[PDB]
Amino acid sequence: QLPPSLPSDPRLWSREDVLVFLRFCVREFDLPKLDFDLFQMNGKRLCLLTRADFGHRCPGAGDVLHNVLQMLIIESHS
Repeated sequence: QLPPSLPSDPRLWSREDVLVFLRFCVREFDLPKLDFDLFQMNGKRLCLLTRADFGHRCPGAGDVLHNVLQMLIIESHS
């Protein structure tokens, strides 16, 4: 149920778009409390984070975030 207000290409996301993406992940995958201050970046930078980087900013569910983001990137490449 990806919010319709998000551009299909994650690299075009603004910082507020990134926030909306993370909120979606949180409620869609029942993730616990996420520290949104650790994701103050636009889509371009978000897509450059490594699995490890997500891991430091979210020890509990970084892999999920990273995986879902990659699927969107792939899904947009086509």
